[PDB]
Amino acid sequence: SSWGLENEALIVRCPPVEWRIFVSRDRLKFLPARVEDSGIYACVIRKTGYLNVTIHKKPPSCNIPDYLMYSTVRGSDKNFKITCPTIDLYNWTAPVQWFKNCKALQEPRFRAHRSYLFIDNVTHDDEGDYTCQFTHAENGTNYIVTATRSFTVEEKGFSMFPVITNPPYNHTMEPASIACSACFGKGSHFLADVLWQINKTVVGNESSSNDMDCLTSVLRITGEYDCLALNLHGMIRHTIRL
Amino acid sequence: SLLTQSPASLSTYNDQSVSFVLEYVINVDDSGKDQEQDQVLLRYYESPSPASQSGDGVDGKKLMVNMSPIKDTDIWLHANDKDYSVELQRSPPEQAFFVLHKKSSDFVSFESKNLPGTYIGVKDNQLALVEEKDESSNNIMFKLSK
Amino acid sequence: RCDDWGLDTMRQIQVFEDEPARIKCPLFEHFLKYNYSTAHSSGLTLIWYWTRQDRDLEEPINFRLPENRISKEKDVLWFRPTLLQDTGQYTCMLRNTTYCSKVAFPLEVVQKDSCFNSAMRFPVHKMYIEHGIHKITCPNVDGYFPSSVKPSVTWYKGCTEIVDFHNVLPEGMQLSFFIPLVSNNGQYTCVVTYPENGRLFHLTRTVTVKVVGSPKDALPPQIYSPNDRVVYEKVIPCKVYFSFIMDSHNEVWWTIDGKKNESVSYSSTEDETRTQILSPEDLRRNYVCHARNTKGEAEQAAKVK
Ligand SMILES: *[C@@H]1O[C@H](CO)[C@@H](O)[C@H](O)[C@H]1NC(C)=O
Repeated sequence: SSWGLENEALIVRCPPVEWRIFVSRDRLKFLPARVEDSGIYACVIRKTGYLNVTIHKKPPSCNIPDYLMYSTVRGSDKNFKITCPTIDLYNWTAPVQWFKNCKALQEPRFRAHRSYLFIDNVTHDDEGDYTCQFTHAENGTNYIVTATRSFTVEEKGFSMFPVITNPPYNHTMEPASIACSACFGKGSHFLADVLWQINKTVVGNESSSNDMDCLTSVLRITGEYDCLALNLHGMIRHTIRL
Repeated sequence: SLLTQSPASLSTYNDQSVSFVLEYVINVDDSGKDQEQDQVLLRYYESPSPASQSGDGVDGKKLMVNMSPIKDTDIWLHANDKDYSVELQRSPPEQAFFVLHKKSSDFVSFESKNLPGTYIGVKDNQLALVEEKDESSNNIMFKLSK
Repeated sequence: RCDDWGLDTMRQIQVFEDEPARIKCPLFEHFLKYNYSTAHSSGLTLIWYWTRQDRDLEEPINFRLPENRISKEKDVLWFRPTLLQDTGQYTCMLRNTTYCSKVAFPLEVVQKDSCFNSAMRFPVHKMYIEHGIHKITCPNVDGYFPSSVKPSVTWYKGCTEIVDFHNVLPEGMQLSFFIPLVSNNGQYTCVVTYPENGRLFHLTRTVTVKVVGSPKDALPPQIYSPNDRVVYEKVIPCKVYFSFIMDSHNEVWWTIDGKKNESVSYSSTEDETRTQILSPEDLRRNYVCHARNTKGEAEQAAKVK
């Protein structure tokens, strides 16, 4: 599927190529795009593919509906950058113009660089639907292009290389119980696990003065022992013997 | 020596989606909002690389991943030794393992274990093996979301 | 004869070879009640002498070099440009028929590489990670050319020229980091080229950019050990994590019912992990580890049974 607004340029990619509407190398171009040509187009390589293109009438209201927006950007206070979708198919030049809820972003707070928009001092109040607009130049004629995606801002929290609090590095303990605890920072974690390894393979309530996010796996064998902590930063092992 | 498995969707630094197409090839492009994107199963192991600055005295190591589509779990992201491409291929070899670097709060990098110094990066809406360079570091940065 | 204030400093002022350099007579802010304007109004003058590095006598500073290579302006002595021979001990002296005063200080001219490798000592510039857009500025450029002259500025990371990075952009005298990461660490050099009286001049400055943990992740001290799940059944280490904070004095200490080996490890973003290891009736005692930073104070007792 592909979509675009009418009287705007539209250029599409299909997965020795054969297909007002032009074609250059392997790409199909609408300059300008008009609602009549919205259909299903076929591409051949000498082996084929199709996509359904839809051309739309410029939205009546400023709030654009969901079906002409691109994938949502789940941003944070640590990733306040929005990319302009599809822009590298066109022959475009800086600067790209940005809008939020149909209003021009003109500030030092909103910085445009290559295909990106950076929001300084980002806050939850900067959530909403952003429209990039740029120009595609072809044979002296400039055709305009816009794309829209929505953008949210969650307050992240940080992460660190895991730290095992117990058991200690070089220990030995004499119905048996040993707890493996680690802390990973404070925040939201994509992956964070603590586990026990018996002979280097996986086996198969009160806390310290820490604000950090800590996990504990208690190994109890009711009758080399490795304590492992891992996240995307890496994995650390403390080995215990008895 | 498998540690953990976890499904996740892969996006690019430039907010584009990576997809696996039926009759399998890799694709990198933007998608419509609320269009369900493909997922991949990541298997995490202990790599031989030092956790670069795990701290003074701590013998940290980085993790090592291999990736599968959730639709079929015996297909692997495989790095070509002399063709420098990332392709899906059908007990995986060292060509399907990638050392995982955490590069920012939201993006990671996959250095090919089979060919040290080269990472998975997006090239012409595909996956290729490239080098990390400051001007174009965004090539090799990927976001893992659940 | 004169009264000698000794040598103002034992730190060499380092200036690059074959680049203009203005060095200031320290006499006005480090040793006297005066400032230059008041003194010049009081009818006395500032004269200069020096001893070149490889000599053992003092010579008057020669103001008759071709193209006024070395000239004096107000409380400053100007090199246009600097030459390698000028490494030496300089002396500025204020005098009239009634009053004198003089001080000396060392100047070192430094050779640089094509990759800007030199004995120069750069400043370190710390940048909050992933905390808004940050800008650094080419340092020590004021006073070298008037505002009507717009110079050419080029930035390099290491040896490589920066046109722009995906998260770095140069704008004249400033370099912008849109979302600072560890990956942006390194030596950033600005080169400033400007004309003056028909000559072309260059000024090079290198800044070490280091990314440090942001204030938003700043926490009070976190004590990993001791914790309840370790017991000392009869050496106890206190392991405290400190978020990076710019002008903060991190403290970890032990108390044995209220009184009396230190080591520290640094993160990539320069968060600190401090371990202070300490070691009859001694097993009755209550051993408590303390820590403090700008964001708070922590306490944890070790269990000694
Ligand atoms: C885009 O390519 C055309 C040739 O088709 C060229 O004339 C034009 O300068 C390029 N774009 C811009 C805005 O420079």
